[PDB]
Amino acid sequence: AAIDECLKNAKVPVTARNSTEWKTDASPFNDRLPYTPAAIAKPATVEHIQAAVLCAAEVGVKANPKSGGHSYASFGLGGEDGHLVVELDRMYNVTLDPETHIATVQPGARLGHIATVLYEEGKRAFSHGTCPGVGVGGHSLHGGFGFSSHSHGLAVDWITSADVVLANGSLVTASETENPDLFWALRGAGSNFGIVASFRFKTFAAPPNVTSYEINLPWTNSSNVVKGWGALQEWLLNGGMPEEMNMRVLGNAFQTQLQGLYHGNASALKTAIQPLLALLDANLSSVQEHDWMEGFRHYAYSGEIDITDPGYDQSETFYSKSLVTSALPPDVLERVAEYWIETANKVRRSWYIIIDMYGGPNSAVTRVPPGAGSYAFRDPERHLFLYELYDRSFGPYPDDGFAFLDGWVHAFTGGLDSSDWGMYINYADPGLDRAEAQEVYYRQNLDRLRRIKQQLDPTELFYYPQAVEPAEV
Ligand SMILES: *Cc1cc2c(nc3c(=O)[nH]c(=O)nc-3n2C[C@H](O)[C@H](O)[C@H](O)COP(=O)(O)OP(=O)(O)OC[C@H]2O[C@@H](n3cnc4c(N)ncnc43)[C@H](O)[C@@H]2O)c(*)c1C
Ligand SMILES: *[C@@H]1O[C@H](CO)[C@@H](O[C@@H]2O[C@H](CO)[C@@H](O)[C@H](O)[C@H]2NC(C)=O)[C@H](O)[C@H]1NC(C)=O
Ligand SMILES: *[C@@H]1O[C@H](CO)[C@@H](O[C@@H]2O[C@H](CO)[C@@H](O)[C@H](O)[C@H]2NC(C)=O)[C@H](O)[C@H]1NC(C)=O
Ligand SMILES: *[C@@H]1O[C@H](CO)[C@@H](O)[C@H](O)[C@H]1NC(C)=O
Ligand SMILES: *[C@@H]1O[C@H](CO)[C@@H](O)[C@H](O)[C@H]1NC(C)=O
Ligand SMILES: *[C@@H]1O[C@H](CO)[C@@H](O)[C@H](O)[C@H]1NC(C)=O
Ligand SMILES: O[C@@H]1[C@@H](O)[C@@H](O)OC[C@H]1O
Ligand SMILES: O[C@@H]1[C@@H](O)[C@H](O)OC[C@H]1O
Ligand SMILES: O[C@@H]1[C@@H](O)[C@H](O)OC[C@H]1O
Ligand SMILES: O[C@@H]1[C@@H](O)[C@H](O)OC[C@H]1O
Repeated sequence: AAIDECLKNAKVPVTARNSTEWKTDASPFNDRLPYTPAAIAKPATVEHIQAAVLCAAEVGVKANPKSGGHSYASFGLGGEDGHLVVELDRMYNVTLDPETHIATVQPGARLGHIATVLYEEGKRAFSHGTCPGVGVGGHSLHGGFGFSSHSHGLAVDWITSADVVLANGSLVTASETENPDLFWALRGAGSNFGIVASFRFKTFAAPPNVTSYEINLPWTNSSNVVKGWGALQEWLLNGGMPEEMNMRVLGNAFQTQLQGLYHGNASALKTAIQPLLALLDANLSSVQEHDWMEGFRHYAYSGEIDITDPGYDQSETFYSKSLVTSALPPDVLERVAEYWIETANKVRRSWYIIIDMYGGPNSAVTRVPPGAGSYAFRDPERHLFLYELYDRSFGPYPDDGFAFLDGWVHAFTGGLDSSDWGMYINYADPGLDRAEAQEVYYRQNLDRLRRIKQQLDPTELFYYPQAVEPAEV
C-alpha cells in the first residue's frame, strides 16, 4: 500500500506483513485486543522515526509509537486497525553519565533493562513501575507508579528532558527551559503530542538495602473491609506512612494483604511499621531483606529482568479498570466492601484489586507542585489512593464480563464528587468513551492539554480512541 511504498522510499526499516516478525511486532500485551496495523516501522534512529511520521502524514494514515506494548487497550497498536505502528523496541540503549548521573534512555527501553543498566553501572535508579517488560515510553509519559513511588515519585518525575518528533516531522527538545508547554504536556499525556525519540532521566543513588514484607488482612466480610480500610486511610492521610515505606493492598478472591517495600533494613522496617500493625491488629510476614535489584526482582513476577529481546511476547487476556480517589466516606466503603464480598469474590475468573498507598503528607508523588506537569493527580489529600482492577481469563474473555469491574467502579463513584476521583491511563480502560476518558484521565488539566494538542498535532496524526481532542479555534 501507499504507506509501505512511502517507508521504503524513505529508507525506513519495516517489519513486512509476510515476515515471521509481523506476528511478534503486531502482538498485543492484552490478547483480548489484537489490532492489525497498516504497517510497522522498525526505527533504529530518530531519523527513521521522523521519516515514518512524515510518511503517515503524507499518505494519510494515523501513526502511534509502540514502546513496550503494554497498553491495556493496545493503544500502541493504535487501538483500532489500520494505523502505522512505529515499533521502538530496537531502540533500547541506556547510557549513564558518571558525572551527572543523568541517564540517556532510548524510547523502546523496558524497565527491567533500564533498572539493570543504571544499577550495574553506577548503582543508580529512578522511580518506576514493577514489571520488567514494560516500555519506558508509555510508562513514563503517563505517570508510572511502583515500589519507590512513595519515596521518590512517579517515573514521569524523573524525566529531565525529551527529544520529540512532532506530527510534521520536526524535532524538538522539551525540558523545563525549552518548549515548556510541551514538557508540561508530555509529563502525563505524552502519547498525544509526538513520538519521544530519546529520554534523559535524572537518577537517585540506589539504596544498598530494601526490605519487602507482607501483612495479611482478614478482609473476609464487609464489616472487616470497612473497618480495616477506614483505619488504613485515616493512618495514611494523617502521615502514618514514612517516606521510606512504599505499600499497597493486593486483594483477590482468596487472599488480601498489604505488600510493601521499605527502603531500609528489616529492623528499621519493623520499627516503622509497628504503629500500623497495632492499629490494624495485624502481623508482619515474609520479611525479606534485599539488595536493590533483588528488591526489584521480588515484585517483578517474571523470570527475565534485563529484557531487550525483540521476540518479547508475554501476553494475557483481561479487562482492567483504574481509579484515583480521595479517602472514601464510610457509605462508599460499605458499598465497595459489599461488592467485594458478595460479587467480586464469586466471580469465576482470576481477578485482583490493587489499592496503592499513593498520597498523604509523606508521599513524594503528591509533593510535586500542581503546575509541574499535565499528570493530574498531585494533591496529597484529594489523591490518596490509586487503584488497579484486573479481570483476567484463561481462554476467551466473556462478553458479559465487563459488568463486573464496571459495577465495582460504580460503587466508588456513586458516592464521590467528580473532583474526588479520576482514572489512570497507564491502566487504560477502553470501556470509557473518548469524552469520558479525557475527562477522567486528565481532569483539571484537560483544557490546557487540548490547547497544546491543537498547537502541536492539529490533524491528530497520533490519534487513538482515547486521545486528547484538539481545542476548537
Ligand atoms: C503489561 C504491564 C503493565 C504495567 C505493569 N506494572 C505497572 C506498574 O507497576 N505501575 C504502573 O504505573 N503501570 C504499570 N503497568 C502499566 C504500564 O505503565 C502501562 O501499560 C504503560 O502505558 C505501558 O507502556 P509501554 O509498554 O511503552 O506501552 P505501549 O503500549 O507501547 O504504549 C502505551 C501508550 O504510550 C504511547 N507511547 C509509547 N511510546 C511512546 C513514545 N516514545 N512517545 C510518545 N508516546 C508513546 C503509545 O502510543 C501508547 O499510547 C506490569 C505489566 C506486566
Ligand atoms: C546501542 O549501543 C550499541 C553499543 O553499545 C550500538 O552497537 C553498535 O552498533 C553498530 C551498528 O549499528 C556497530 O557498528 C557497532 O560495532 C556497535 N558497537 C558495539 C560496541 O557493539 C548500537 O548501535 C546502539 N543501538 C541503538 C539502537 O542506538
Ligand atoms: C511543525 O510543527 C511545529 C509545531 O506545531 C511548528 O512550529 C510552530 O510554528 C508556529 C507558527 O510559526 C509557531 O508559532 C510555534 O511557536 C512553533 N512551535 C514550535 C514548537 O517551534 C512548525 O512551524 C511546523 N513546521 C512546518 C513546516 O509546518
Ligand atoms: C544489603 O545490600 C548489599 C548490597 O548493597 C547485599 O550484598 C546484601 O546481601 C544486602 N543485605 C541483606 C541482608 O540482604
Ligand atoms: C466479620 O468477621 C469477623 C471475624 O474476622 C467477625 O468477628 C465479625 O462478626 C464478622 N462480622 C459480620 C457482620 O459478619
Ligand atoms: C539498619 O539501618 C539503620 C539505619 O536506619 C542502622 O543504624 C543499623 O545499623 C542497620 N542495622 C543493620 C543490622 O545493618
Ligand atoms: O466468596 C468465596 C471467595 O472468597 C473464594 O473463597 O472462593 C469461593 C467463593 O464462594
Ligand atoms: O504486579 C503488577 C502491579 O505492580 C501493577 O500495578 O499492575 C500489573 C501487575 O502485574
Ligand atoms: O527529583 C525529584 C525528587 O527530589 C522528588 O523526590 O521526586 C520528584 C523528582 O522529580
Ligand atoms: O464493550 C467494551 C469493549 O469493546 C472494550 O474492549 O472493553 C470495554 C468494554 O466495555
